[PDB]
Amino acid sequence: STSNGRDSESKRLGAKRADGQFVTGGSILYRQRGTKIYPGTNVGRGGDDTLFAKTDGVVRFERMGRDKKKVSVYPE
Amino acid sequence: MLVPKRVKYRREFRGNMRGRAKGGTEVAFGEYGLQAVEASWITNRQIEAARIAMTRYMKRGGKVWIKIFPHKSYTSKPIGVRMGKGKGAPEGWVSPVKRGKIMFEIAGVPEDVAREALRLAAHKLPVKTKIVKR
Amino acid sequence: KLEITLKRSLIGRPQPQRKTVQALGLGKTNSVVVKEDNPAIRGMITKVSHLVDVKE
RNA sequence: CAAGUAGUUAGAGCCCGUUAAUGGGUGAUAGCGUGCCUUUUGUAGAAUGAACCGGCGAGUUACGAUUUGUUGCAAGGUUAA
RNA sequence: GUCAUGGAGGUAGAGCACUGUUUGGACUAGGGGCCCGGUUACCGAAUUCAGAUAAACUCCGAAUGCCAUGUACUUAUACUCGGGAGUCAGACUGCGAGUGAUAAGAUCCGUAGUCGAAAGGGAAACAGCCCAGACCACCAGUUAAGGUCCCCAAAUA
RNA sequence: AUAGCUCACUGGUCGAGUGACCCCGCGCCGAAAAUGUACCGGGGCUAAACAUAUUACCGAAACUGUGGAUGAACC
RNA sequence: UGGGGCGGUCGCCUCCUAAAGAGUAACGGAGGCGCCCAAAGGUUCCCUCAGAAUGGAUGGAAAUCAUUCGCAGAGUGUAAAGGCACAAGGGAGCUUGACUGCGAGACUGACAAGUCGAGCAGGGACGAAAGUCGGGCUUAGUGAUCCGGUGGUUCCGCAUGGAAGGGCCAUCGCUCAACGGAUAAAAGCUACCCCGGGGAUAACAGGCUUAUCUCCCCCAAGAGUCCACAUCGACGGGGAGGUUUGGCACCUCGAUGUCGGCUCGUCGCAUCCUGGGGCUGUAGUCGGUCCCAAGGGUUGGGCUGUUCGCCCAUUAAAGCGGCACG
RNA sequence: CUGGUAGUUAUGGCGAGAAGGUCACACCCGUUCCCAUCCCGAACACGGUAGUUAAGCUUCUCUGCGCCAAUGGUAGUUGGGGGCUUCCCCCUGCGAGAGUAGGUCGCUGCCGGG
Ligand SMILES: [Mg+2]
Ligand SMILES: [Mg+2]
Ligand SMILES: [Mg+2]
Ligand SMILES: [Mg+2]
Ligand SMILES: [Mg+2]
Ligand SMILES: [Mg+2]
Ligand SMILES: [Mg+2]
Ligand SMILES: [Mg+2]
Ligand SMILES: [Mg+2]
Ligand SMILES: [Mg+2]
Ligand SMILES: [Mg+2]
Ligand SMILES: [Mg+2]
Ligand SMILES: [Mg+2]
Ligand SMILES: [Mg+2]
Ligand SMILES: [Mg+2]
Ligand SMILES: [Mg+2]
Ligand SMILES: [Mg+2]
Ligand SMILES: [Mg+2]
Ligand SMILES: [Mg+2]
Ligand SMILES: [Mg+2]
Ligand SMILES: [Mg+2]
Ligand SMILES: [Mg+2]
Ligand SMILES: [Mg+2]
Ligand SMILES: [Mg+2]
Ligand SMILES: [Mg+2]
Ligand SMILES: [Mg+2]
Ligand SMILES: [Mg+2]
Ligand SMILES: [Mg+2]
Ligand SMILES: [Mg+2]
Ligand SMILES: [Mg+2]
Ligand SMILES: [Mg+2]
Ligand SMILES: [Mg+2]
Ligand SMILES: [Mg+2]
Ligand SMILES: [Mg+2]
Ligand SMILES: [Mg+2]
Ligand SMILES: [Mg+2]
Ligand SMILES: [Mg+2]
Ligand SMILES: [Mg+2]
Ligand SMILES: [Mg+2]
Ligand SMILES: [Mg+2]
Ligand SMILES: [Mg+2]
Ligand SMILES: [Mg+2]
Ligand SMILES: [Mg+2]
Ligand SMILES: [Mg+2]
Ligand SMILES: [Mg+2]
Ligand SMILES: [Mg+2]
Ligand SMILES: [Mg+2]
Ligand SMILES: [Mg+2]
Ligand SMILES: [Mg+2]
Ligand SMILES: [Mg+2]
Ligand SMILES: [Mg+2]
Ligand SMILES: [Mg+2]
Ligand SMILES: [Mg+2]
Ligand SMILES: [Mg+2]
Ligand SMILES: [Mg+2]
Ligand SMILES: [Mg+2]
Ligand SMILES: [Mg+2]
Ligand SMILES: [Mg+2]
Ligand SMILES: [Mg+2]
Ligand SMILES: [Mg+2]
Ligand SMILES: [Mg+2]
Ligand SMILES: [Mg+2]
Ligand SMILES: [Mg+2]
Ligand SMILES: [Mg+2]
Ligand SMILES: [Mg+2]
Ligand SMILES: [Mg+2]
Ligand SMILES: [Mg+2]
Repeated sequence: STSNGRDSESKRLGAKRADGQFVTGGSILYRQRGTKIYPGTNVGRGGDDTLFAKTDGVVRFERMGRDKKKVSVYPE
Repeated sequence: MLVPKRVKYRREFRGNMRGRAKGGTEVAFGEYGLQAVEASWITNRQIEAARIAMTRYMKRGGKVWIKIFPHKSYTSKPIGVRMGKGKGAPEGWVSPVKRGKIMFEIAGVPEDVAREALRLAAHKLPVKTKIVKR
Repeated sequence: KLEITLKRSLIGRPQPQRKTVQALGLGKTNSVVVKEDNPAIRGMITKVSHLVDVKE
């Protein structure tokens, strides 16, 4: 009876900083499997595909061509 | 009786029947229709009975269209069984029909026999209906 | 200027309702305040328009 | 001739006279009103306890720790046997 | 709290562009027969025309909710350190789902309210429904839900 | 079966409306249980029911009026 | 744990539920893990899949070549999701960064733990250079402390010199899988049972529900020699009742006595008899079916604890149900 | 006018038709040399200009495929209020998907030659 019943635990993926927020260097901006958001300017892609800020600045969620997105950090 | 040849998943949610019919509100193939006025589940047994009654009256003249199919399956539990310990075993197939949906069409027969055949069929279904033209 | 009177009770109302009324400056029932005619004030009023009476 | 957790609010009639003040006793009639405790999501509860009255009957002391208040001295303070 | 601005996120809805399920028509490459390879409809895979369906489908996609910026207008908290707790049996009602039989005053989650810990007025009586929050005194007034023939205050409007 | 009635139809009397069909509002039947009317609280109601519109009044420990008590914040 | 037992499960990963941020339960719906690779890792250079159509064959539908169409219909060690054709997919050359000491700042989070990380120093691999490299397209592939074993060590060493023994760094020994692990070490019967509690939780009865059950209807193919509706009525559809088998766990565990029979009844009508009627496939006698009707009536025995049921002999008849199965 | 090199969601792509040139760029000719093919000077690399715009390229025309895209209405829905509650209705604000009017055979920057 009930051969099911197992599930993993949630990994708290998503966006950790908002557009237009001042951000300190080295802080995570988006946790995600694969590449839903590409790294833009002054951000880098981590080992498990997270995006982090490589310098202090203001977060900007921008758009590449038709069906892709990217996030970048601009010094004030 | 109409039953799907294969299913990806054996068990399914029951769903709901809010709102008007998404599509099929207008008769397209034949020139007489049997339109649902309210929402209800239609099983394949009722569809078979209605089709048999509709066809027998016309003396197998004209043509019949069935505009619904029992995609969804429903489960049930035996008597004397408590709540819990999994889901039941599937028993039948249903087609959730929303109001405004046309589910039967007839062509090739005059007014009188078409109207009477639709009236005969409508008494086998658990949903209030009405007869429409094209 | 415009006049705000709280005519309905707050018992049974969701939290945003109460927070908006409490931010408008209204206390007990049948209480009156006088504000200005900003877009922000009217934005508050349209949210709790069923609890309040507006006058100039 | 009356359907009552026994009271409370309104109230005539009759009888009194105080720590003297918009006083005392009883109350025809009218409105409203399902005891106390415990345990519970929830008890008038057809869940528990108590017949009634009286006496007795449950967070204390010693030695350590920590924090607040007060007093003395202050880069010092303080003795134990 | 609201306003203006900028974002991330695929629900409701819709749609068939992928994946499953599926109806009618033409052609079906064929299989089996009636046969002398034809007749094929007894089934016909691919293609195409049209019409449907989906919690574990998506070419699309809201309302709300969420994260920020502000110098905008209101409004009174928020945070850190330390002393003291109690709580870890919840209930029903509205809405969104699962299990159940689209049963239960059922069970298990999300969201709001009330009870719990809340008296007062209305539902005859009535924890959870509607109105509304009791500092005390008054033989004063205006209203809420609900009402105005008699019990029973107010329209035989 | 032939029978009896009689249809389609015609000829007359007659003198003005007569047919089906669709939609909406309110009603009727379908309608059965155990102590006693017992599925308006009662009496009772043909409005004292229902629909739309209007105006008065009643109605809470709510809000106000008068007099007292008290907590916090700030002067 | 929709009472306990029997059955199943206990830690980790992926999807739906999950209500467009994160999170979110059920003995809800589906699957995987307790590894593998010395290249299936690093770097430099290069290129592109599945399938179909035609051409010939040993060889056929499918083996290997040739031309065309071909946005991914392939592949990506392995389950699913997210992603990837500027490859993260496929070949070749050289190699071991599958490095040592670290780490501003963040995510997750009760704690213990878990995750990402620019950049700094030492010393390298590939590359002309820019530059990339602290394992694998990304997320599972793993368990604390205590105690022992092995290697190293400008640490201590109970009068002094040594030693025994310890400390520090690196690493090994768990299906401690009941996977935050009670111990180095552990199964059953109780009807002879006892104490503390609970209506937080079951057996009877009540309550809610009505799947099932009893009863009543709708449509009408048909049977009835013809004739759907005298009488039955298939395939389907709609309700009432609260007598059955169930579901739930709301009152009762500081006690609400259980089946059958006896005594005594009372109520409902869905009427067994008697009374009054309509239709008949009602000649008469006898019947069938429906309608009004609760006034009275409704047997004695054999078998079984039996309710029930079968049987014997009667009768106008030998009704069905409720009342804590009165 | 052309060659080279960037930005911009295809309004920029795909397809069909026409024209032009060794000034540039191409196709082209050859393998001694640097270099290369699991074989092949096909490609990569090197060395030259006999021939030709047939192809790339460049320019010009289109709506055939594709892509973009209104207005109006509708579905849905935050807040408030009611029913006969598998669900439905009313008021206010927001407001899609499909369909369509229509647009599109690109638009900008720098360098060198002509
Ligand atoms: Mg997960
Ligand atoms: Mg990596
Ligand atoms: Mg890794
Ligand atoms: Mg009397
Ligand atoms: Mg008397
Ligand atoms: Mg007195
Ligand atoms: Mg409590
Ligand atoms: Mg209880
Ligand atoms: Mg009593
Ligand atoms: Mg007790
Ligand atoms: Mg007692
Ligand atoms: Mg103590
Ligand atoms: Mg001091
Ligand atoms: Mg949908
Ligand atoms: Mg504190
Ligand atoms: Mg807990
Ligand atoms: Mg709990
Ligand atoms: Mg709860
Ligand atoms: Mg549901
Ligand atoms: Mg419920
Ligand atoms: Mg409950
Ligand atoms: Mg409260
Ligand atoms: Mg109250
Ligand atoms: Mg009350
Ligand atoms: Mg009531
Ligand atoms: Mg009352
Ligand atoms: Mg108060
Ligand atoms: Mg008044
Ligand atoms: Mg009676
Ligand atoms: Mg007050
Ligand atoms: Mg005062
Ligand atoms: Mg979410
Ligand atoms: Mg959400
Ligand atoms: Mg398993
Ligand atoms: Mg690989
Ligand atoms: Mg590769
Ligand atoms: Mg680094
Ligand atoms: Mg170095
Ligand atoms: Mg280095
Ligand atoms: Mg070198
Ligand atoms: Mg130990
Ligand atoms: Mg020594
Ligand atoms: Mg296992
Ligand atoms: Mg854990
Ligand atoms: Mg030992
Ligand atoms: Mg005991
Ligand atoms: Mg209970
Ligand atoms: Mg038992
Ligand atoms: Mg018992
Ligand atoms: Mg029971
Ligand atoms: Mg009882
Ligand atoms: Mg029922
Ligand atoms: Mg017949
Ligand atoms: Mg039947
Ligand atoms: Mg029962
Ligand atoms: Mg419960
Ligand atoms: Mg008991
Ligand atoms: Mg007792
Ligand atoms: Mg009767
Ligand atoms: Mg009779
Ligand atoms: Mg008779
Ligand atoms: Mg009787
Ligand atoms: Mg004998
Ligand atoms: Mg009886
Ligand atoms: Mg009894
Ligand atoms: Mg009994
Ligand atoms: Mg649009």
